[PDB]
Amino acid sequence: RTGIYPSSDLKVEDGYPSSDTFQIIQTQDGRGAGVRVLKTFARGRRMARVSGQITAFCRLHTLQINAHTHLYDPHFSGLLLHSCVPNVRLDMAGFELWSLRDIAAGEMLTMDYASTEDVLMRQFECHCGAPNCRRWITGAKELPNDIGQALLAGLRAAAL
Amino acid sequence: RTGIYPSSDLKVEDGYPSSDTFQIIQTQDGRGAGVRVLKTFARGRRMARVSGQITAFCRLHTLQINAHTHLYDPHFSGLLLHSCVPNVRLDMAGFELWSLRDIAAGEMLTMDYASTEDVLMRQFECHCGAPNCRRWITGAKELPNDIGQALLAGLRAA
Amino acid sequence: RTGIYPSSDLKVEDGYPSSDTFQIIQTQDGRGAGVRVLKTFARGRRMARVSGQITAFCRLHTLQINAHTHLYDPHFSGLLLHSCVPNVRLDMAGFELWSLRDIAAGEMLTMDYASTEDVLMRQFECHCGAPNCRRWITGAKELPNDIGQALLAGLRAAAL
Amino acid sequence: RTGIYPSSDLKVEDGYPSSDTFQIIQTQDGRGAGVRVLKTFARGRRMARVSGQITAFCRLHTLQINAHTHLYDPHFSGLLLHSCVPNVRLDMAGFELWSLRDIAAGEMLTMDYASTEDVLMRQFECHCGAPNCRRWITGAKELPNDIGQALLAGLRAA
Ligand code: MET
Ligand code: MET
Ligand code: MET
Ligand code: MET
Repeated sequence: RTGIYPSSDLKVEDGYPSSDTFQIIQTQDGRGAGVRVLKTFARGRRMARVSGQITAFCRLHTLQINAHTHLYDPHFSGLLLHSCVPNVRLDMAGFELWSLRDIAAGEMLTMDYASTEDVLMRQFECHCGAPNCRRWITGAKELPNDIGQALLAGLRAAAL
Repeated sequence: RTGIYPSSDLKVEDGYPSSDTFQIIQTQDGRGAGVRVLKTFARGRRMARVSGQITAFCRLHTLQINAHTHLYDPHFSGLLLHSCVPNVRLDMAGFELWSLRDIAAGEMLTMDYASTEDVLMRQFECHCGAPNCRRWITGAKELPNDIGQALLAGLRAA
Repeated sequence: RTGIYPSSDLKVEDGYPSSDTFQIIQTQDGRGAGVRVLKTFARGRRMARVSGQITAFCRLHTLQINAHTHLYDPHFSGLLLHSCVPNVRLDMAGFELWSLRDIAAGEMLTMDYASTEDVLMRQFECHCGAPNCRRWITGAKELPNDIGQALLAGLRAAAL
Repeated sequence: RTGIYPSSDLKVEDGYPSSDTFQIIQTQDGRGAGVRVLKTFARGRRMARVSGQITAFCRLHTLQINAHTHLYDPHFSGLLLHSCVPNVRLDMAGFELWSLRDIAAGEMLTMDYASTEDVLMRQFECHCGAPNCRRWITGAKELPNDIGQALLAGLRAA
């Protein structure tokens, strides 16, 4: 079978993601728009092993390993879009992707950025439309920036 | 100030939780019913340092540190009830409680058990009310047992 | 059997240290002078599980867990004396004590402080007398202090 | 400056190793023979940031990150020869190479394989010369195999 990680040392037979199970979804410009699953996963299953390059600096497409070290993965896990009600969890100790919900073929895989990331490279507005969405997305240890308040501290006019 | 953790080694002025900020909710007997905040917390703030005793075995009131080690904390963090839309996050590398969202004084503190735990000592039905609530709660690496599959099926009659 | 950790939740049958295997060695004043073993351990064996209290601050009797968190263990592992040729290793991920060398009953268990500790609460002079001893003991990420140089930067007179 | 790691994502000015500081020693063919420092390093200094590729399987040139994950680094840190009295320490939480003692320009860089590795892809006889050298090298959680027990016994004839 064939794998997403371009390195030849990561084999699909060991658990690494296969293009027969996962699909990188593209924008109009040939950029990032998440990852689509193409087999059906029941919740509580390991969907894939994760790899990448060790780096000391948080960036786009890095995932946090521990307090000072991150995993640079522009091929797979770093492409996952945020959601406030994710269907997948990143286990950054075993380096594995696990189904939180039941996931049907064709569904978009989503993760809560704040469950792994202290801070993000860029805070942003969320469109998962979950009623419990946070609207403005930051790392778990990161305060909203000055744009962030506005959308937040403004949408608190929804008092009425 | 006086602290939730019995140990006199852990000091409130170093960020360990104080009863003037956290109330432990008990039932008619001794079994617990969550932790409530007495003060308001803005999102993205450290609410408390966490502590406990190292142990090798997952248990009631343990939180997972790494693949084979767990933190036994029956005084504070192991008392947090689960929710599928939690207001707090447990950081098990720095051992700290952070607010995921704005928390009003009096609010119950809830965490997603699956975001730290591989497996749970017991699976159980969830009543978080949330629209996206998984209804049946396991560890992240744990399949629903037959009871859980049954309820999950009886709910799939929709 | 009976265990060193005073907490009753840590059982000897699960691997936690027993006073039938280990002995806390005392000074003249009822203070710390290491840990003596009283069974024979071949190298490459797990001698004991380790426990203690989570703390955020490095102290005497704390062992480093990760970049910002330490294990306060005044009962067992924090009593171990330094050596530049240790016979035991602390596995701070599994929380376990393992024999590096062959260890005969009655031997003192010793560990290289710099293999787990970024910095120490107090730097000190070493007396393991190993020919490859470092003489002045610091954490792995810690420079000798101003006393430290002297013993070091002086004992480099041993040029002749 | 030009860096040991092929990846152009890792920059020397951020502390990743440079060939003006580190020389990789090759044998008559392609198999390696250690890493040598070209500059002097005082003890207690960060000599390099480390990197590599995450992998699930212990292997030649992997260093262990945690109980089930390993760092594949055939360019730098996985090339360090073992010594029972090493001059450098690998920090696998911060991913950095630190000097344990004073290191003169030209010196070989050596680490104690047992201080990071549970088990080794292969056990082997050690020639560090040190008085306290264990003579036979395994992982920290690994018993000497029959070859190693034999040599350890043939040495016990002392
Ligand atoms: C999608 S990877 C996790 C977030 C990334 N580090 C960022 O800052 O955008
Ligand atoms: C509230 S502590 C987290 C889960 C606990 N270890 C259990 O199994 O019940
Ligand atoms: C013997 S426990 C490890 C060293 C201790 N943290 C100290 O600073 O002395
Ligand atoms: C120099 S890399 C450390 C050990 C390596 N994993 C091996 O088994 O050979």
